[PDB]
Amino acid sequence: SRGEYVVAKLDDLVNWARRSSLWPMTFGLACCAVEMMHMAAPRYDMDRFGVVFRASPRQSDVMIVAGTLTNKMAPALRKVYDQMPEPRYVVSMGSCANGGGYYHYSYSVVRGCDRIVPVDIYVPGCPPTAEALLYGILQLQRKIKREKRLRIWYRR
Amino acid sequence: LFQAEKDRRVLQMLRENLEEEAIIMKDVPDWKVGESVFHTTRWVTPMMGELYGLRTNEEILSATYGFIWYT
Amino acid sequence: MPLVYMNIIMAFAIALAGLLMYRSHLMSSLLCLEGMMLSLFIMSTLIILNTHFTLANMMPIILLVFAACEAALGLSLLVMVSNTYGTDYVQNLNLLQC
Amino acid sequence: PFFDVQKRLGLDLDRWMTIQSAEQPHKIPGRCHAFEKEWIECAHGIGGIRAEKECKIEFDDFVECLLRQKTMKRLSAIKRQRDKLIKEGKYTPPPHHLGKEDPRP
Amino acid sequence: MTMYIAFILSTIFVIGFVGFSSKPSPIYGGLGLIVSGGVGCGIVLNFGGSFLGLMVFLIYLGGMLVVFGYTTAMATEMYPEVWVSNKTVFGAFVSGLMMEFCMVYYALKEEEVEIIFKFNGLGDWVIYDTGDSGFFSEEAMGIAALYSYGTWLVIVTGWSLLIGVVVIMEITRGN
Amino acid sequence: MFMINILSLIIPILLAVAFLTLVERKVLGYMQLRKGPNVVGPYGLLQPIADALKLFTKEPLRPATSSISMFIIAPILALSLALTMWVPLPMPYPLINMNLGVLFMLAMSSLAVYSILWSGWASNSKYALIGALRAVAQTISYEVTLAIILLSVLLMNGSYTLSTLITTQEHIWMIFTSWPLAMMWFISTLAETNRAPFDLTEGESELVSGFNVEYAAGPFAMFFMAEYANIIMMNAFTAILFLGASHDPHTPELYTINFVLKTLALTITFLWIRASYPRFRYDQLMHLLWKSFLPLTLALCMWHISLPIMTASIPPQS
Amino acid sequence: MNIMLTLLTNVTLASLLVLIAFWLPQLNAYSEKTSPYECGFDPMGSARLPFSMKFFLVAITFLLFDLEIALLLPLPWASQTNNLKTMLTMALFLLILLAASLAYEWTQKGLEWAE
Amino acid sequence: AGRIASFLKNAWAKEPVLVASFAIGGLAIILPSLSPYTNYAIRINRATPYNYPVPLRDDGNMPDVPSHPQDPQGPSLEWLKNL
Amino acid sequence: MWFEILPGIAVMAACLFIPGMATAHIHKFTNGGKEKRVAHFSYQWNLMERDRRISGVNRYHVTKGLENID
Ligand SMILES: CCCCCCCCCCCCCCCCC[C@@H](O)O[C@H](CO[C@H](O)CCCCCCCCCCCCCCC)COP(=O)(O)OCC[N+](C)(C)C
Ligand SMILES: CCCCCCCCCCCCCCCCC[C@@H](O)O[C@H](CO[C@H](O)CCCCCCCCCCCCCCC)COP(=O)(O)OCC[N+](C)(C)C
Ligand SMILES: CCCCCCCCCCCCCCCCC[C@@H](O)O[C@H](CO[C@H](O)CCCCCCCCCCCCCCC)COP(=O)(O)OCC[N+](C)(C)C
Ligand SMILES: CCCCCCCC/C=C\CCCCCCCC(=O)O[C@H](COC(=O)CCCCCCC/C=C/CCCCCCCC)COP(=O)(O)OCCN
Ligand SMILES: CCCCCCCC/C=C\CCCCCCCC(=O)O[C@H](COC(=O)CCCCCCC/C=C/CCCCCCCC)COP(=O)(O)OCCN
Ligand SMILES: CCCCCCCCCCC1=C(C)C(=O)C(OC)=C(OC)C1=O
Ligand code: SF4
Repeated sequence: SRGEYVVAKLDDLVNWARRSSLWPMTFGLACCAVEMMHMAAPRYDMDRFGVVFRASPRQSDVMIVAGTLTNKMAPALRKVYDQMPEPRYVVSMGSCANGGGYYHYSYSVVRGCDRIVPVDIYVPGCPPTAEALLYGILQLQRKIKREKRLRIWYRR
Repeated sequence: LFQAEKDRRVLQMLRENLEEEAIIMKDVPDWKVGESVFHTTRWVTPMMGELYGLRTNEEILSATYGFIWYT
Repeated sequence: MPLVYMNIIMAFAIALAGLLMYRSHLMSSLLCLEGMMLSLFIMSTLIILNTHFTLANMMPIILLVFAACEAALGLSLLVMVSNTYGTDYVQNLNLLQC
Repeated sequence: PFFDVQKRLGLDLDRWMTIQSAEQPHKIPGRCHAFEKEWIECAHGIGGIRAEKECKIEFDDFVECLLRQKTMKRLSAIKRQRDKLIKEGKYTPPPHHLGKEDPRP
Repeated sequence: MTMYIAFILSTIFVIGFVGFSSKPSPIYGGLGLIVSGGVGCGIVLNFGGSFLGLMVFLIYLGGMLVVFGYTTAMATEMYPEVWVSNKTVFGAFVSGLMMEFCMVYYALKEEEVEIIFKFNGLGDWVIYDTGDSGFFSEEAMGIAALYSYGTWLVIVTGWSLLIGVVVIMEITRGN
Repeated sequence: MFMINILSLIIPILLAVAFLTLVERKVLGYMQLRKGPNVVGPYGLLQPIADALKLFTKEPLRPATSSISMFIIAPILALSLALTMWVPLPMPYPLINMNLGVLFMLAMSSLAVYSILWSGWASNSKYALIGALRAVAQTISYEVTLAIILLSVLLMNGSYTLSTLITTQEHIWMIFTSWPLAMMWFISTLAETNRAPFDLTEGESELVSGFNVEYAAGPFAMFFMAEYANIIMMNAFTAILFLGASHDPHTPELYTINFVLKTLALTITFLWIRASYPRFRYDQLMHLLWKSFLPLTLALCMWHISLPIMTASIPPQS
Repeated sequence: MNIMLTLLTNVTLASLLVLIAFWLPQLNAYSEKTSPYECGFDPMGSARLPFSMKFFLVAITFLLFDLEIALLLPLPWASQTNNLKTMLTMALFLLILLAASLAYEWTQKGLEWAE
Repeated sequence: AGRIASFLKNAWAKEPVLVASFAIGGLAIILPSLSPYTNYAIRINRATPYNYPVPLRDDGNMPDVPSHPQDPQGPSLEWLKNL
Repeated sequence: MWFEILPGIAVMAACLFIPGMATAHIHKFTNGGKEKRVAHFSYQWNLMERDRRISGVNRYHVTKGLENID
């Protein structure tokens, strides 16, 4: 159908635009963030993929939880996630963000950031190498490429 | 040459206005055609309204705002 | 007189009435003073341009200069008023009566 | 009240700007130079009380040049009668008053 | 008669004066004064005063900016007022608008002496001079002439500005 | 036909602005021992298009405490003034030929500052307020010295008309006669466009995002467009003012190429300076402009008033 | 005439860009998303509370200094008069007074910000 | 002598900007009164014909007034060509 | 690479090439193939109005030479 072709092409264009321009929030918590700093270092150069850190949550598209989420911090993380305009994505990095990790059985640690916010990609490691985080980011790009919002709307 | 041409053009426009006004204001009982509003009889520089009063809008705009709006 | 002269005179009158009728803040009265200065500038400039009074062309500029002084003066006073009360309200200036 | 220091010392502090017929830059004339010149020459040396009476014609001409009230009244009357005549069709404007004039340099 | 641009500009001038004269929060008063300054600059440009109009507009921007800073510092409230957030401000705004409309309507529909004298209208274009000469600007020449002709004005203005600096520094001392 | 000219001015400036963002990213990357955008399209040529489409397909949100009218108005004012600033510039023929082009440009710049002030105040946030007050301080710092430098430079031109600057610099660039003021002027433009080392209104490392912290998607993109358009405009103005390109009336394309190359060089210099220096403190900026730049500016204004009279080199066209 | 058309075109394009930005994407606004931003937490006080300006004296002086620029703007045109001696004397006098005001404020700690 | 030398050395070492500003300002103030070309600038300004030269009515008693632009009488700008 | 910065820069150059040249062409196209007349003062405007008046077509850029004085 003509409308089917039109919505497919529009979905392709929008997905390409969104995945080719990913702006994660300047937001890190612990050791994992250091590896994130090494992903912006010249050797890997995430900016060459169109990935740019931005401090304002209103101007960010992705949240990379790189570190341990404590009970004292969980409201702040949820607050800065809610203030992100949509569409928005979350990447969980390291053991601490994935499931608590080395501090799983602590009284002051959230046993996984997915109890607070939904998570799209889980990057394992303590800490994951900057190459592993880059692989996770590219996997998120592929996941965005698979999105079919306009087709679903048209088929409604 | 420009001064002479300007003088002739202004006088010609004034005479055209005067003749047309003589045609229009004939029915008015106590209207003098070409009556000055000044006691002095010396030549008074014509106002823009006198020269372009009975003409089209475009000519008035060009005479008034033509130079200021030209960019 | 053209209608533009009437409009500018009415602007000056409106600004004067706004200054003379006081609300709480003082900065609003200072702004009304600035508006009166602006209206005076516009009126004088229109008259001078229409009349082709060449040497009078510098008159509006001088006006603006003293406007600045007036504005500066007012702002200075406002500072002290705030420093005494924490607000620029005019109802705090009632220590002296008639 | 008025200490005329300028006249005593021949200083000319602000008299160069008081009137519109007083040595403008580049000899650029005022719009009503002749009328104001005539009024000033009429009223000179005879005092304000006498000048208000014996120089009223020149002052009236100067005011008419400044504000052009009577000229606007005359033009308004002419235009109103033109509109009245045109509406019922007794008068038609000539081609040179409708934009079809043969222009001249 | 021709496009009545100057009349519309002067009406916006009056509208801005009403806007900042009803005295809302000083932020909106400054906005209204900026609008009025720009529109008056447009009017003066339309009547041939490019430098003066540009200069007044240039002077007001920054003066208002200084005011914006001063309003944020010592002239703020928890809920700043706008022209629709208060009965007094809205009433003053509406009264100013209706008075301007009444003045205009009594002006263009008949010849009546409102305050000073009467007026008929017919656009500003009637009062022009059709002067045809010059490789210069008359306004520029007059403004340029202040140094050569107005030696006294320069002296008094410079003294006033220096004394104004001294005066502001004296006033804001405190103690 | 004039509307076609307006469009032919507006659209290439926007396209140029988008491409400037890509050029800045790559220049910063290569100065930082990395590459910059090279994946989205060949040599990252499609990156600005992806950025724009992503920004304008994202939801813009109105803050609960914001004043909606000023919040919406401020980006419109910023972008409209940024586009308006380009109309009197002669390349070598201006779209609008003004007798006082420099003064109109000065007035327009003053208007641009208000958009930053209005957006910061209407955001109704603490960081936005800090950014707005920093903008106020910056304008107070630079405005007077910028105007006096412009007057001193134009004293050699004879008039405020922009196109006459082409005639004044027929044989030598004006910088050779005013290289001190020029340097000051350059720094002033850095302060004026809120560029590093004077990016105090945004202040990412201090104020998160400054005045545009609450803005998202399209309004934020419009603020970005206005900033980069102002950057290119100011570099073009500096190129016209101090680096006078030769103009052949029968072949204006030569002047166009020369002018564009000079503006590109100055913009790349801006990017270089951003990549080279730390950030000032916003009181240190005012102290620098008032205690160092202003005495020299006054002295050079005196010198440049006296110089044509001393040497009998007063320019024509009173 | 042309300048009004240019300004209208610029404003119209900016407003159309705003309209496209606000009407094309899908909006899901809830109270938590639109809350004020203070990097992790609810703000303590209002952002409309008074914010002390420590450079108020320099701000006031800028008003006077700004006025000085207007006097200086006419200088290029003025440099064309026949009595160049008087014009040069007046220009130097005005600049000297500006420098003197700057020096007076500088020496009496007027350019130093409040503590 | 020594006192002002020490003062100038201290100013040059500590505030060179103010030293340069005062030097340039003093030069701008004092130099034009010593220049021989200022009168040439005044004459160049005087010689620019902004407005029309209105002719005089001949009365038979004007030996120094030319009857034509190309007559030897009247001001000449041979000096301006060689300047 | 460093020369990989050159493509994008070149693109910007092309963009900045468009406005000025465009203006020039349009001015010539609407001005009769010659540069649009500049009227900064009233005398130049009066000259342009005189050319428009004597053109016989109501176009200032239509020039009448010695062939019109018979
Ligand atoms: C006109 C002004 C208003 C509209 C503004 C929009 C401007 C026009 C949009 C420009 C379109 C260009 C985008 C196309 C780039 C695609 C690049 C290509 O590589 O995409 C591939 C396939 O393409 C995508 O599947 C779809 C993109 C094509 C979009 C369809 C065309 C629709 C155009 C309709 C235009 C209408 C605009 C709206 C007007 C109202 C997938 O590759 P990718 O995975 O990335 O790269 C892998 C990285 N590796 C190689 C290193 C491993
Ligand atoms: C009686 C006691 C005197 C001393 C104290 C009096 C206090 C008042 C301040 C100064 C007195 C006013 C006198 C100045 C009058 C100005 C006009 C006069 O000087 O002529 C000018 C001569 O110019 C002189 O150079 C004036 C310079 C004197 C003023 C500069 C310094 C003095 C002021 C210092 C005090 C002010 C405040 C303190 C600031 C530090 C212009 O003449 P010229 O241009 O040929 O021809 C004009 C006619 N044209 C246009 C047709 C061609
Ligand atoms: C860059 C320069 C070039 C740009 C050129 C394009 C400019 C376009 C301006 C903006 C329009 C595009 C934005 C998106 C398309 C418009 C659709 C929307 O805005 O209008 C809808 C209109 O809906 C109306 O409320 C009801 C529809 C009926 C309208 C009544 C008008 C009379 C029609 C009756 C039938 C007779 C036909 C007569 C027509 C000739 C409201 O939908 P809404 O959900 O809020 O918005 C969410 C949109 N989402 C879903 C994509 C996120
Ligand atoms: C024969 C008659 C001649 C008349 C005399 C003329 C000769 C003049 C001699 C001196 C001229 C020098 C002018 C310099 C202007 C001011 C310089 C200055 O002193 O400012 C510095 C500061 O200047 C800066 O650091 C600049 C800050 C921002 C720098 C960012 C850019 C750096 C350079 C990039 C390239 C510059 C390109 C310039 C030209 C560009 C092309 C237009 C003061 O800083 P402090 O050391 O802290 O001193 C204060 C305490 N005393
Ligand atoms: C005669 C020409 C005059 C006209 C032209 C002048 C143009 C503009 C220059 C004047 C502007 C105002 C200058 C005011 C100077 C005030 C100095 C001052 O008080 O500041 C001192 C610093 O300056 C001093 O030390 C006092 C003055 C020292 C000498 C300054 C120059 C004086 C004249 C020297 C040059 C003489 C002429 C040049 C000859 C060159 C050799 C041939 C304190 O510095 P802070 O910023 O507070 O320190 C903060 C960090 N801790
Ligand atoms: C643009 C250059 C790379 C930017 C990297 C941004 C990293 C943001 C995380 C914040 C953070 C910072 C700044 C930081 O400095 C730090 O070390 C103590 C952290 O702990 C590991 C952090 O989490
Ligand atoms: S997962 Fe390991 S490296 Fe990452 S924050 Fe936790 S303890 Fe540190």
